Amino acid sequence: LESPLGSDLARLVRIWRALIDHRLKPLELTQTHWVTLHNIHQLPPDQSQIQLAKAIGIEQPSLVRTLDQLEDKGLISRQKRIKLTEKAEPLIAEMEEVIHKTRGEILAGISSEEIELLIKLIAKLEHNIMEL
Amino acid sequence: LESPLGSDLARLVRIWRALIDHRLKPLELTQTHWVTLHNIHQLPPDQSQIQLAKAIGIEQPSLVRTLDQLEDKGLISRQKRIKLTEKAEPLIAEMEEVIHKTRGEILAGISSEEIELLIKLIAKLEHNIMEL
Ligand SMILES: O=C(O)c1ccccc1O
Ligand SMILES: O=C(O)c1ccccc1O
Ligand SMILES: O=C(O)c1ccccc1O
Ligand SMILES: O=C(O)c1ccccc1O
Ligand SMILES: O=C(O)c1ccccc1O
Ligand SMILES: O=C(O)c1ccccc1O
Repeated sequence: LESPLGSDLARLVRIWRALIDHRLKPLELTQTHWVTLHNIHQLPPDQSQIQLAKAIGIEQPSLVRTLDQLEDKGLISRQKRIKLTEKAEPLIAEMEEVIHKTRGEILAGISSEEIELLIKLIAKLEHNIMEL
Repeated sequence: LESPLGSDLARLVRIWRALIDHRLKPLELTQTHWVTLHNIHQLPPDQSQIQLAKAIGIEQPSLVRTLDQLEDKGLISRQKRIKLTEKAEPLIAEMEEVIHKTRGEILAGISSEEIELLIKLIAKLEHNIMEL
């Protein structure tokens, strides 16, 4: 088709992130940090590095500086598997609450069956991509 | 809702970009560079800095290093308005061809009326976001 789908989506995702970044600044989480912690939070327990980078859609080595920092601030433990600490729990719970609440306002006036099709479509687009 | 829409989209967009990045590496365009040139290309002629950052969904100062480089390699001219040069034309045309062609393969088996709803939905999501 003619329509610039990938850059429409890429803009949307940038402005949605930027809204969240603003709302989370008091927590002085940077983008990369909350993105990565959120991702850890929505995965099941004990992810390998490799599962995490994949769920994010990035390549490990970029993941590693971000993880190293989080480990430095004691947010995260590794023994290569990944566990949120006791110490990150209040920070996470408040982060997730702002993210959840922002999603409810973003999703306002969009029907569940419309959101359900978006999700199934995202899936197919990604499958095409991975198949290449 | 419960569903992690923003990170689904953010993954999709990361893996779609990464596919394009791979395909464009022979041209040794970096991500930021092709993203920005593509954006310039799909806009009407002579954008201000400000229109460009907005179409991308970023804030000007990040835009500026990238533009400075492009101007250094003679891809781009400014007099604060922005014009692709004569010299960038073959590079652009080949870039756009790879992007266009990648979109056709990504969009395979998805109906036009389904792609048309995605586009209208992206629009509404962004409007909610800007309204905040
Ligand atoms: O601008 C982007 O980030 C982008 C991402 C995927 C496809 C096309 C694009 O312009
Ligand atoms: O792009 C990155 O470097 C990155 C690193 C960690 C988490 C999310 C990210 O996009
Ligand atoms: O909607 C707001 O005003 C807001 C501000 C910060 C965090 C979550 C929010 O909903
Ligand atoms: O992971 C992201 O980049 C992201 C972007 C917007 C909303 C939620 C997210 O996790
Ligand atoms: O995030 C950036 O710094 C950036 C800069 C120029 C173009 C696209 C971008 O995402
Ligand atoms: O599909 C491919 O093999 C390909 C490779 C590079 C550029 C555009 C493409 O379609």
